[PDB]
Amino acid sequence: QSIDQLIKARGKVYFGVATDQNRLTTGKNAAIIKADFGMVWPENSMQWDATEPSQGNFNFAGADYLVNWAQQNGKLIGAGCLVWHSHLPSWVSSITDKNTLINVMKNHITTLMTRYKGKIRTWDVVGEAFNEDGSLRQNVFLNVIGEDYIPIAFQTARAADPNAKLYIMDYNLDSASYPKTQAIVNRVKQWRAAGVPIDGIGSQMHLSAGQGAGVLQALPLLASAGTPEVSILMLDVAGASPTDYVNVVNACLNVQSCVGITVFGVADPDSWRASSTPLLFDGNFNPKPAYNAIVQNLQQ
Ligand SMILES: O=[N+]([O-])c1ccc2nn[nH]c2c1
Repeated sequence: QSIDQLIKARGKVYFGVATDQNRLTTGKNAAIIKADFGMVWPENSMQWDATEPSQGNFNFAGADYLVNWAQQNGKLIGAGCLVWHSHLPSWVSSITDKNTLINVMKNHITTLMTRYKGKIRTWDVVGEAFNEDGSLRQNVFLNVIGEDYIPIAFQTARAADPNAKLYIMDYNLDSASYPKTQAIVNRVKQWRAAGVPIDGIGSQMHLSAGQGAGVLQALPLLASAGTPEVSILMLDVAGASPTDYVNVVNACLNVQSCVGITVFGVADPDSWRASSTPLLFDGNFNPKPAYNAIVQNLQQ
C-alpha cells in the first residue's frame, strides 16, 4: 500500500523521499519510489559543493538525471539547499567583500533555479541559519553580508522562479519549549511582515526514540509563524518505532498548513546513521513495522 496515495487521500500533497542517481540504479529503490512515494529530493546532487565547486563553473549531470527521472515517472520534485554553511566549497567561505559575496550568492541561486524553472515544486533556499540559542549562525554570509543575506536570498529566488514554494529549513525544531523553535518563528514572522517571500518552514527532523510525541506540539508552533506551508524534511527516527513515526504523521495531519513529509532515504543500510536502523524499509528492502503502522493510521 502506497503511503503517498494514502496521505493524498487525507488532504495532503505528498509523502516524499531523498534519493539520487546511484540509488535509482541499485537495490530496489526505484521500484519502491515508483510505487510508494510521490515526491523526490536530491540527497546531494543540488548542494553547493556538488553544483558549483569553482566560481561560476556548474556541475549539473547528477541533478539533471534526478529531474529527468522524476518527470518520466510522474513525481513531484523538491530541491535544495541553495544557501547552507555545511555544503559550502572553500572558495565561497574565503570571500571577504560584501558586494562580491552578494553577487556570488545571487548567481548561484539564479543559475540553479533558472535551469529547472517551472519543474521544481519546493526549493529549500536557506538552511541551518540559527544557533541552538536562537541567535543567527555566524556563517560567511552573516559575517560578510549581515542579516540581510536571508532577505536577499529569498527575493532573488522568487524572481528566478515565481512558481516555486520557497522554504527556510532547520533542525532541532522538535520541541515547543526549545529556544530555537520559538526563535525561527519570531524571525520568520518579522521577515514576512517586511514582505520577504518565505512560503514555508521546513523542519529537518532527526529524532531519537520517543521524540515523536513532542512534534505534536512543536509543529503547530512552527505553523504559528503564518507561512502558507510547513513541511517535515529529512525524516528519520532512531529505532524506527511505530509509535514515533505515527506521532509524526499525526502532527502533519493536525496542522492544516503542513503539506507533507519527506523521509531521508528508503532502506536502513543507506542511512547516514544505519546502525540506528531509522528508516521505513530494512536491509532486504522489506517494509518495516513502522511502514505498516503509517498505512493503518492513514486508513483509520
Ligand atoms: O527532505 N530531504 O530529504 C532533503 C534532502 C536534502 C536537502 N537539501 N535541501 N533540502 C533538502 C531536503
